[PDB]
Amino acid sequence: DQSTFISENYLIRWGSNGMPKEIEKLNNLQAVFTDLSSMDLIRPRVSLVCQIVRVGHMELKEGKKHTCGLRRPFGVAVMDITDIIHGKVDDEEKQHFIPFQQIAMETYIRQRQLIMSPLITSHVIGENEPLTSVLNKVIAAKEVNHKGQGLWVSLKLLPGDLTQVQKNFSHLVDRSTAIARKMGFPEIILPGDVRNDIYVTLIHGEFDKGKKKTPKNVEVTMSVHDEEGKLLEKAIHPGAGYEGISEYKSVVYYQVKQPCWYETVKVSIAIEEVTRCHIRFTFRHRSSQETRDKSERAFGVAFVKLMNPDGTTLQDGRHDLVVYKGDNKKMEDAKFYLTLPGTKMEMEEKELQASKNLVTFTPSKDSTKDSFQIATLICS
Repeated sequence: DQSTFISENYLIRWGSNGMPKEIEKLNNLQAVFTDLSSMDLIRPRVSLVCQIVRVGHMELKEGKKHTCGLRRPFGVAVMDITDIIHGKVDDEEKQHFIPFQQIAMETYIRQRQLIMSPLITSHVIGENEPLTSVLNKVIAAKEVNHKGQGLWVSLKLLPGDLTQVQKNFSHLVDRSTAIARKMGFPEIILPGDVRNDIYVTLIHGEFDKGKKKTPKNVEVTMSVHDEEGKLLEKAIHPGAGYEGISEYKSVVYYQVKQPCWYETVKVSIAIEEVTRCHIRFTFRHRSSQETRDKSERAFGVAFVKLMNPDGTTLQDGRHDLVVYKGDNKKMEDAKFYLTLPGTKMEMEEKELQASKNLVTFTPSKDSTKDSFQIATLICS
């Protein structure tokens, strides 16, 4: 109904051999989504959502090496969990199954029967679709043509906050269970609910191809930097139950002109350290060839100042980060690009300021049409 995340995305690393990448987790893949206010119950439709992201090569072709460490959209599995959080279905034994929808690669089956009138000019789109579209589909498509694919989960709503979760259901929810905080605030704000759960939802970003015909496989390797641009470690977390990563590499899309990620991920900086830190967003064209990938530099980099110049932290809602083309060494230096603005509102302010004072103020031609969008909801 709301089409926004209630809690942070609990990340599960799943391996390529049928077992989880974290082999110790398959028996302990427990995540409890907390801060669920009483209004979190009354939501007319609540759906449990798993974002399936294949990490690895760009293309499944044998014969030549391909780039590793690249994330591509695979699918999303959604089931109506509205009743369970409404206190209607609550039982340990019920391992509710969430049918899984993969992006439609169906371009091989019916291709063998088309005769006597071939006039068609088209191509293959089975990997370009962002995971948001599959999410919306499975939200609409209660039943999924999952063909025996999905995630098996036992779902229980537990009364109370973390404490009541732990003191009556320590068996179900031990301390090793992953904890996810609601994207927002609970109805009871304990005085001193000290948090710095800054969340950067990598909404989308458009990136110009230039002379190259193939659309750019842009990977938003968002990074958190302070005023001198040093990489803040542990700042960005992909979500719940996962160790924060200094640079959150986004989903590398299969030649998509306007890739959309909407990757609601955690950024937990010290509340005093965020006062001197920002988040820089580096974009690299991840071509299908590994040598070309490692030889392709960051064609554009965006950033965002977590501190507003008015002594306030980054505002809630959405802000359109500006991708900057030009000298890479100039864009890798904070004392240059931080002085440059990061969002559309910021360069608009700078341009209007420079308009009244025409003293060595030529508008930077580097303000390219390439942009990046983030959704900010600082729960602090």
